[PDB]
Amino acid sequence: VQFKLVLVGDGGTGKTTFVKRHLTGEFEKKYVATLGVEVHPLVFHTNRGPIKFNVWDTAGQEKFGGLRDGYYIQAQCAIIMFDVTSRVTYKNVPNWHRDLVRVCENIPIVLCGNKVDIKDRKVKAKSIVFHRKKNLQYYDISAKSNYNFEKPFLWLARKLIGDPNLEFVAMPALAPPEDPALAAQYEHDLEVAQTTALPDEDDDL
Amino acid sequence: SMEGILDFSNDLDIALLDQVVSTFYQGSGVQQKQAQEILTKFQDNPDAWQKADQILQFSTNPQSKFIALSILDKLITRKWKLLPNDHRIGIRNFVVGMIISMCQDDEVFKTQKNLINKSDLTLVQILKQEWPQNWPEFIPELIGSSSSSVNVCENNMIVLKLLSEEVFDFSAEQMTQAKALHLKNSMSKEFEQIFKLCFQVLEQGSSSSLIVATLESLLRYLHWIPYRYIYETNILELLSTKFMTSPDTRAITLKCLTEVSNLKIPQDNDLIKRQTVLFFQNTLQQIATSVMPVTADLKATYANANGNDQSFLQDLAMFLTTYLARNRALLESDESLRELLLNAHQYLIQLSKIEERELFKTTLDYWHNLVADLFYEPLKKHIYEEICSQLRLVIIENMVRPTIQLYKSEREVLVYLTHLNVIDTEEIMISKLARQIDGSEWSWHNINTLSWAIGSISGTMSEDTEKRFVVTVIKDLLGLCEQKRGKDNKAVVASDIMYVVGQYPRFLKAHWNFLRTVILKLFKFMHETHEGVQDMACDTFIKIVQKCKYHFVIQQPRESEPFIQTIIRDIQKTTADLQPQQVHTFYKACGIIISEERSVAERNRLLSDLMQLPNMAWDTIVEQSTANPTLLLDSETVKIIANIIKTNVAVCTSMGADFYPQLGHIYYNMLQLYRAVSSMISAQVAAEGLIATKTPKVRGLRTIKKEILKLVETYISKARNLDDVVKVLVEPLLNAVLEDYMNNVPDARDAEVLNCMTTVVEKVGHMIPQGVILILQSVFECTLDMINKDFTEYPEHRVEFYKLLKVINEKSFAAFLELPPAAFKLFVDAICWAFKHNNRDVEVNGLQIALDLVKNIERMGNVPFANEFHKNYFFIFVSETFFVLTDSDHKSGFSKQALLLMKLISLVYDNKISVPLYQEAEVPQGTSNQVYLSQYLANMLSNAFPHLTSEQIASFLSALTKQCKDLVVFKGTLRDFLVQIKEVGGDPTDYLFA
Amino acid sequence: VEALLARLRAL
Amino acid sequence: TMEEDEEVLYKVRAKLFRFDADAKEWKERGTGDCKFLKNKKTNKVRILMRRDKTLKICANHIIAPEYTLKPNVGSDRSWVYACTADIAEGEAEAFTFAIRFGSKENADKFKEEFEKAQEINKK
Ligand SMILES: Nc1nc2c(ncn2[C@@H]2O[C@H](COP(=O)(O)OP(=O)(O)NP(=O)(O)O)[C@@H](O)[C@H]2O)c(=O)[nH]1
Ligand SMILES: [Mg+2]
Repeated sequence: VQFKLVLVGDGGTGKTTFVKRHLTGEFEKKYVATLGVEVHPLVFHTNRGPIKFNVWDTAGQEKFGGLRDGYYIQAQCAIIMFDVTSRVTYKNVPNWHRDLVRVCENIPIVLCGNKVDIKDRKVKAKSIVFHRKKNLQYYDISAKSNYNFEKPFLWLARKLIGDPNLEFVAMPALAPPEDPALAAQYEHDLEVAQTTALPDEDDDL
Repeated sequence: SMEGILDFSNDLDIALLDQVVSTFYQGSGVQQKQAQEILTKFQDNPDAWQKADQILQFSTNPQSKFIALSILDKLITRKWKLLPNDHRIGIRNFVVGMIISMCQDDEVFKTQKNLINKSDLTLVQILKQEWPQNWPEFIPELIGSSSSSVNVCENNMIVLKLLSEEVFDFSAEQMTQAKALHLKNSMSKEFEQIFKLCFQVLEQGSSSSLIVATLESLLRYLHWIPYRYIYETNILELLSTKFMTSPDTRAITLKCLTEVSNLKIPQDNDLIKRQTVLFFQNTLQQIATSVMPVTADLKATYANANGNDQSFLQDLAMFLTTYLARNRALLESDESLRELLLNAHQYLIQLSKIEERELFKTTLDYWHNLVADLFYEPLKKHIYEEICSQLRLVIIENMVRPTIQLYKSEREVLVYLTHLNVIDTEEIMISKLARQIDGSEWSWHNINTLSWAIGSISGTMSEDTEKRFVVTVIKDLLGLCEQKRGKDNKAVVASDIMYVVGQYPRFLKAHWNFLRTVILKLFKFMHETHEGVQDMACDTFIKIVQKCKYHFVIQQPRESEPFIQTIIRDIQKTTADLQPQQVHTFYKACGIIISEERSVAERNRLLSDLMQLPNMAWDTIVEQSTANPTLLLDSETVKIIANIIKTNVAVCTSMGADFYPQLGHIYYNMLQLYRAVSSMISAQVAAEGLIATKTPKVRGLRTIKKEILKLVETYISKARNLDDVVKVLVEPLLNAVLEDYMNNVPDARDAEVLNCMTTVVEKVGHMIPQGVILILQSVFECTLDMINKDFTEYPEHRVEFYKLLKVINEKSFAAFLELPPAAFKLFVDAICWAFKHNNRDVEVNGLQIALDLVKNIERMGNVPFANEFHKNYFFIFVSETFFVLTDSDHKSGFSKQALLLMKLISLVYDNKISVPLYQEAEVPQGTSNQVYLSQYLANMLSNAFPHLTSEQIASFLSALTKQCKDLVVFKGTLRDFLVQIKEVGGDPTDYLFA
Repeated sequence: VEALLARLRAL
Repeated sequence: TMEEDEEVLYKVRAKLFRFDADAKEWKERGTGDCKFLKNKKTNKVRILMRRDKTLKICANHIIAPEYTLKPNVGSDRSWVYACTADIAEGEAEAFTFAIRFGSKENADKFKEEFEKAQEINKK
């Protein structure tokens, strides 16, 4: 039971960072532009069983667009992403939506305004109304602070499964298991790690 | 093996193409990733379009045919006009022919909707190039073939839908103004025949798939077609009755009727008024009889999420709110229309109970529109009394924590509803309060929601009624707290009690003994260990103080001293259990009160008493830490010092100009402390390396420096005596921070220094020209070298740098005149460097500095520095501005780029540049800069965009310079240029549009 | 009004 | 969830990092509650940590007595220690872990409980 999810939006809006956070828990601070598309399987554990998303993380920059709307064929759900600190990324949301629903005429779509962690927000909440007539679900999100970072997949899971009461549940925790020829090896890696400062030491956690 | 199709010298192996395509779509892992890079490279082949006719006819994979049409699409939209003519007619009949063949095979027409729609969009791209000047019979032949087959007729509706979108909905960004208008007029000139086909299909039935596709196209027509097509036919009757009954057409029909409610209609014809009432009455009738009655529980329906119920209820809310916001007056006077009006609003009431944030905001905007109207419009509110009564309950029960934007919208409507009937509002709130007491609705969330609602309507009731209401609410809330047992319950009720009282300052101001009891209870709460209680007591304390500060500074009747003195006397006992940041809020609150005292000697005395504890800890540490500076190694001392400074920041934040006496008490020793801390940071980086800047020890030390800079910034930004700032503060400050910044390694420089200097230049820059020069010398070159190697490193230094240059360019431009010519050249390089940033903060300032710099140079008149500036940097600024305008990577700054470019071109066509922009030999003598500007621009654009014709470049520049006194038209011409550079063969006459 | 104070303090 | 047969000895909020030695870079693995779970029918104590919202496991390993908690250069509220068998993402892998807390107090309390659990696990 796996579903194809296309992720579209202007370059730099955080699509790749948002997926990475869900894949590994990491926050990628660097902007390495996606070239064409990257496919990533993403599994969530629900009270209705596991649900698998084949996330097609497409490229936002035009010079790296690749197959463009070719990536959308047979998509079963989608996330349109923009940057609340960049008005132009919201101005382009109708363009991405147009290209998307011309190929996928009847799929659940989430509209995401990313980077709400930044104080100087440029796209005010009362200005975000495009989702209304297009029946898209909207969420303020931040891949940096994890604000609502689970909501887009929770909503899509409920739509794709047909159960408004579907919930994320805890994966079962197996008991964990219990060499001198690798002592000097682990001591080398550990000494480099102690002298590499942990990132974001000013955060609350 | 997979990379064979990239070889075009051979024949294309179609079967090998589908293998790469299938491995991409249905594959996974490394093989899918490899096929992906192959397909991208195949599609990006500039000769891939040649092999599109083979793929499209002999391939059996629809994804491959789809990819082929994408290759065609890129060819049609970018290089169509470069092709030999026979290729263009050869692409056209190929696409027209395939679409006909796909429509005739019912199996393909049923199974390959994606490929057919992709073919239709590709056809529309051809129409945008060829129609109607090279295809005047398209619309007639389309109407002809429609009656032949239902399948091709349905597909014709898809083609017309896409055509209407490309011409009217998405043309603004994608084609020139002339090209857009040409197509709009062409569609407008032949719509009569198009609407005739559309109306016939709608009225004759009977294929759902054909009817829906026709309604889908009608939705697009309503964006632009004249209203006569809607009101002078029978189409409103069909939409509001026939097509609302069947669920297949109901969704699209409801969207059409929403758009009909936005048609530009005449407001004085009574027949159009009746037609507007009539389709609303039919639509509401069909919903009541075919979907659900007005009493239905829409909240439960939406939560069940069956089929398309959520989309329908969303669309119904949009239809109702849209129509009623424009036309509800048509229903308010006729007695026969009263039930229709109230049933419409009763549906909206039911929609407003749905648990869906974004839907609630949509209905809340309409309620705001309504109750605002009932508040001002005569004789209106009595109509909606039962609607408004239910609304009060809906809003009270969905009150959110004060998105704060949603709370402010809820508060605004509830305030209106309280004005419209004060008595009903109080009754609902007390009733809900009783349901909290009897336990039937008791909940942590429910008691907070009610308190927020009760708090939101403050200032709308009369003071007498508010007095009795507040007392009643506090009474019930008090009894609710005593009834509960356990900490957690008693903590939640106690906070809500404190929230409500903080929301009613008018009540507090008139009942001192009550106000004092509240404050003393808050003080008592500052010793409670329970989580959140202390934050609640501090937040409420300063909130009450902001609104009631005058009652803390006067000597109240029955009292021997102003209550401010009583707070100060016991401040150590009160805050002894508080976290440092909670202590700073407390001190800031006291600073608010003290500033109300306008007797200078009394204010300074209160300020001295308030700062007694931090001043004594300060005097001690300055004594001990100076003999000898080893105590600053202790992280405990570093933390204590930061807290003392932060306390000064908190008090200075609320007292501003009044803080000056306290600043003078610590100023010299603080700057001395700044130097001592700076030495240890430097010593630490020398002894341990750059990694030392990440250590807690050094981060603690830099915290002291940053808080000192923030304190000085905070005062200077609010100071009223600038003479004291210039002659007492500025000189020791610069000596403390400038050299230390310049001579530290980059990783140890505090960006806060740049920020602090920005404030200094902003307030008193005009009074310290030698100081501004000193700031530039110490921070300009060394900070520029930190930020001119990439757009990534040192982000804060980057933003503050350009904020600092901007204010220097505004307030002390003389400082740049003194720069050595090599340094002024770096200044120009830095400005253009800011152009190329995608970072909005840097980009906006870079363009603003450029604009302000040009103005500064212009004000100098005909003077050797002004002329040398134009000789050296005019064409640098013109060409660098053109680069970011045209590179598709700085679209966020288009408006500022255009303004700067327009100013640059206007200087030449106003003859404001006295010197020659050219060399004496490069161009004949007596040539105007205007003639030379056109040459330089023509040659620049010819080399930057070699695919343009010389005629295009000449027409664009002729229009651009001609329009340099009209920003809106100037920008339109730039947008037309940005479209034409994306293709070959742009019409040069397009630039005559204005 | 004055009857609230005792209960307010006793929270 | 396969946690009912265990007992909660210690529970603290924390952020967990894995060290990418090939990139000279720390990378977050998850933020949420870190728990010390004492199995009732083996008396062994393990680290079990789940991410908030998604509840996905980002740390699952026994508090081995071999492991040693060491400070990080840029933090007074974190510990770095090598792990040789963590099964959070499947097959037992080895990591150099870093875990950060809200305060120096919770970091010192963690190290206390971490060592008490080390003593329980060598009996
Ligand atoms: N502050 C903040 N920055 C974020 C957030 N999400 C992403 N970013 C930053 O935004 C930048 C762009 O990241 P990326 O995910 O590559 O964007 P993208 O949309 O995938 N780019 P492209 O479309 O070109 O592939 C990165 O530097 C990343 O750190 C967020 O929630 N907050
Ligand atoms: Mg990316």
